[PDB]
Amino acid sequence: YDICKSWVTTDEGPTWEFYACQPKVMRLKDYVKVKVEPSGITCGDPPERFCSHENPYLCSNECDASNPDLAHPPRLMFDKEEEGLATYWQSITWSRYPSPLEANITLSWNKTVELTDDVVMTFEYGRPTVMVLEKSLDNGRTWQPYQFYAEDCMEAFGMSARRARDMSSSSAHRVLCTEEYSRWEKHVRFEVRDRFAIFAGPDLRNMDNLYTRLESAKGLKEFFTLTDLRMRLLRPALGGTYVQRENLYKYFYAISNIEVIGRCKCNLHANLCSMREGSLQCECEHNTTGPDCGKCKKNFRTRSWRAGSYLPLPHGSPNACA
Ligand SMILES: *[C@@H]1O[C@H](CO)[C@@H](O)[C@H](O)[C@H]1NC(C)=O
Ligand SMILES: *[C@@H]1O[C@H](CO)[C@@H](O)[C@H](O)[C@H]1NC(C)=O
Ligand SMILES: [Ca+2]
Repeated sequence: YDICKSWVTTDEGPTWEFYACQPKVMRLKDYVKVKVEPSGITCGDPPERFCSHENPYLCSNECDASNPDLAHPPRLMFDKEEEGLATYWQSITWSRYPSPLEANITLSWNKTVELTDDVVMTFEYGRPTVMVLEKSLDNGRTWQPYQFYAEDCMEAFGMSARRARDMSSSSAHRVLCTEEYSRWEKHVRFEVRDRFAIFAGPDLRNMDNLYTRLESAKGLKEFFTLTDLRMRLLRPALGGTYVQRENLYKYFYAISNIEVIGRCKCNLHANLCSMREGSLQCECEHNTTGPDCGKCKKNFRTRSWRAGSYLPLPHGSPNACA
């Protein structure tokens, strides 16, 4: 689905032929607007000591937001790292214990995007005991749970622990709770590739079946769609025991990387998506308009707008505006 139109030779002469088309897969973290809340959740204002791997007993490592060499701003979750040098955002220590240590990390695209691979969240001082990943489809006006993470899913959310890998073709779009990334390894994953594998096989060689279901199965493609993601961090790493009240300088969130892989949502009417008026927008084909090619162009409204289709394989139906 790389081609929107092609100049073909028929029994009547040369014409333009139209196909369902999709833009390229991007490094979505490159287009992210980050916001970390609440105010003052990020270490270093005022300067604060913490326990690091190098100094785990004297705990004299300092986070100071006014010193570039000692600051951990949110921008460090999205930079290009050099070998042996992981850079990370860092929260305040759990000095307010038993008050919960909570951080809301919001990722905004101001464009509907489609996940094509796993969401990978990389932690430096242990992965959370409790975290919820949420998604928005209307630019943060509304939020819905997308994935739950807990060391104990039943204790945290009252949900049975399940894997995306254990789902059937009728439940590939189900929001699950998992213990795989929290149970006492830096990566927390939101399993996209495993959900494709339900339809395409674990080798992803049955692409035909996946394109067929992305079309025929209700809410399947919308499941991979979003304008925003939010990581609600609820409880930090506990090291497999109860909180050590004598040393709270030990507990904090440290995130070196958030990898988000996918393409713009162009309703199968565009193979190009780029920055237009300061935000990602589709370069619409098929006589369509709007940022997602969701509407017909002004002088092309003889028929009601339809999205393009992956079907019939391999090029699908363009379902152009007339
Ligand atoms: C996180 O966002 C939720 C609303 O989605 C809000 O109720 C909660 O208080 C926020 N947490 C913090 C620590 O700000
Ligand atoms: C969102 O993108 C639209 C264009 O699609 C733009 O007009 C609008 O100003 C953007 N909003 C923000 C907050 O960037
Ligand atoms: Ca980093």
